[PDB]
Amino acid sequence: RLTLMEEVLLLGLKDREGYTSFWNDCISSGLRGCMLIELALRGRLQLEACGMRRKSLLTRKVICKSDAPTGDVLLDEALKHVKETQPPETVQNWIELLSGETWNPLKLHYQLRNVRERLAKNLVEKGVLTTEKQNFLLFDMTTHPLTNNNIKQRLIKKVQEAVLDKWVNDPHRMDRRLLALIYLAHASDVLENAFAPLLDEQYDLATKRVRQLLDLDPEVECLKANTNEVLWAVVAAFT
Repeated sequence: RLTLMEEVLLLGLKDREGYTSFWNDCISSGLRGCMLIELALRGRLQLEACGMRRKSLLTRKVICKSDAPTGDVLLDEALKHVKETQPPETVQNWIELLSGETWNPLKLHYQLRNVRERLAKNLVEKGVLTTEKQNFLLFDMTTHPLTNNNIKQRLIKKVQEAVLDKWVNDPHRMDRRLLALIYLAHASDVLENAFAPLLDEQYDLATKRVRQLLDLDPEVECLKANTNEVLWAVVAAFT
């Protein structure tokens, strides 16, 4: 069982050793989106609903509806902040707060540090990576190669299939965890990795279908009964 952070991250891992995979500003923002979506789906957060009469997803405030620990150390750091911080803040503000995109001393202690290490630790715990302490000729570093090749391949197929053979014209008919996964992977720019192994024709098709999913309107779409509003807020924030 993988968190959306872990699935985004894995999508961005190209070889085994990961020496041609790179961190950057899209994905570290990407991952903070993933965390709010994770917290939402688990009934930890909701959007305020009191004046929505006039307000957008982008302007509505995030409410901690439960502070129950989840057993993911980052999910818990993030939730613990969304519990003390008050008054409440909007989705974009959280994504910023949590990635340290402030110059205000008061907001600094909100930023989540060592995201890469902690995720990689998580994946070692789950048996997806290992540890190779290494002594290179020019520096020491400790790496985490991919050992569990099946789960990676399963993940890639999962994403591939959702916009190909399993595709259905209707988005809410499809598992939310997977829809949010597509949006974030794109926002984090690792999605394109799921598609490069594809044949030309599938490649275009998938792409058409994704772009179509990007053309949806979260304001329209967060109205279907039984969806997560925070999810579409997070989609709004990265569109």
